[PDB]
Amino acid sequence: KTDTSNRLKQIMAERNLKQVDILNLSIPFQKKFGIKLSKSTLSQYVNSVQSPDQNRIYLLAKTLGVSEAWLMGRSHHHH
DNA sequence: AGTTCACGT
DNA sequence: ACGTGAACT
Repeated sequence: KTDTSNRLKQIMAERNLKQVDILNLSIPFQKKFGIKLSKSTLSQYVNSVQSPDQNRIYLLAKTLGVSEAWLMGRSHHHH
């Protein structure tokens, strides 16, 4: 339903990462930027229950090595 | 490991 | 409307 949900699922499929896998990779970035992230929050992202806010869109962009705009976009193409 | 929801913001 | 942990499967 949401763009973020489709962008996360795309990364999960391409890099064979589970939710817990992406969650663990964000941990060093969480302590660094002071932006916490629980597993229930990530779960709602993937399932279009809720969209990430300003701080967590940045957090996930750094973790997955993608741009904030791509993570918020409809586009399928990396850059 | 992943999901739902009352609650605080 | 957003994140979170309790409680859940």
